[PDB]
Amino acid sequence: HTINQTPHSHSISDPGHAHGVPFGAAVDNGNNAFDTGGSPYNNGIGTTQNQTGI
Amino acid sequence: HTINQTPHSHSISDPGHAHGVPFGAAVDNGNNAFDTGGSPYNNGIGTTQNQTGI
Repeated sequence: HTINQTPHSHSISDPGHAHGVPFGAAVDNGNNAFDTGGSPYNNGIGTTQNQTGI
Repeated sequence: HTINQTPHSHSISDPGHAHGVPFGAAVDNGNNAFDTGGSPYNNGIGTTQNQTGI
């Protein structure tokens, strides 16, 4: 018998996620890491918009 | 009738996603947040690696 198939897609369940920034400065010389200030306040800074390899 | 079936896989349609980092310090005392600055340049700092849970 001949099959009559139409393409199908699956719905995705997406619990959120987040990454860590483990680069806090212990010394003052160098640009290797980020200076640790000590006051929680949201300045305007995000990340690069990069996809996920799945 | 008997079905002759092989496993199939779908392609994803990943659009870029960007997080945010709200830990900008207002006082340079303590290590709770990050001190702010004026001119942004890429100093080679990236987030950590972690699987998105989907």
